[PDB]
Amino acid sequence: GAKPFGEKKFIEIKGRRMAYIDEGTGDPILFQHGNPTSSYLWRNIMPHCAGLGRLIACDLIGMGDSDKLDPSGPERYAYAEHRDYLDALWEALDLGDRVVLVVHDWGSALGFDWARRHRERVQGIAYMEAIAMPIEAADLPEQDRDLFQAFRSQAGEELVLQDNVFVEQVLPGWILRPLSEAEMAAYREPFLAAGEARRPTLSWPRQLPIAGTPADVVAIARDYAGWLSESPIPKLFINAEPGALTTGRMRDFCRTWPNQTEITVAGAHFIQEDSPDEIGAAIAAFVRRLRPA
Ligand SMILES: [Ca+2]
Ligand SMILES: [Cl-]
Repeated sequence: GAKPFGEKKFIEIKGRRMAYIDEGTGDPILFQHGNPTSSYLWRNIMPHCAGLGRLIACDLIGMGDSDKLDPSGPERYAYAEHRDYLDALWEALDLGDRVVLVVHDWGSALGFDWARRHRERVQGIAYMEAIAMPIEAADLPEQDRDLFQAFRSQAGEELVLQDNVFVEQVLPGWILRPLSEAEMAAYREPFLAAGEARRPTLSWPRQLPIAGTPADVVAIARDYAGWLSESPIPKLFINAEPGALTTGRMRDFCRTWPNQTEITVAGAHFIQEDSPDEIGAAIAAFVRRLRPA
């Protein structure tokens, strides 16, 4: 299905509208997307969890239906800034102390870090295709390595701001099946305008903690990595075959984490588009185990 889940609501955070879905009552279950998606990514997964809590999915600043930052440029949309907006949004949504996080891609970096800073508020973490630790160049898939190194160079502006490569190539290229015209449309929407409307999709791969740089994200991911491998918080690892980002060393490291159940589903990076029913079912079962009634 191409239909979004829920109705978008909006909240002004530091003078900017942020968009989010919030359905149901009870302890929250937060779904957090990464690059270059939005809450739309979760549309066929969130229904599986209906009645198990308050289902929330936020659009990160500059993505989905949330506002762009003004002014925009190469210093905007770094990890730190996204973190500031999302922290403040999660505050304003009145989440309580029994939060289940469901995370993907940069959503995992954000969610893992937040969970670390608020560990007594977290009831469970489900993650998939996540940035679970700092990596090296060799840990990127062979076929995508050189393109990501290009984004991280001066060639990135032309590739992403003019040609929109992250949306038009990386996104479809990391989904096993072809998207319908309506599904592409929804992912394209926030990035139709060339220029700074696309800055978020370029700023993100420039934040990837690769070979020690950028150093502040390295250190954040190094901190949450250590913590997660030592945390008794229950965890659901949704492993993808063949996967993309959570493979190799990162996958071995994730499997060392305590109090973790694991399932494996078909997919590359955007696995929600390939096996949404398996993922949704597993998340639901996980949340049911943590919230017997
Ligand atoms: Ca302007
Ligand atoms: Cl990225």
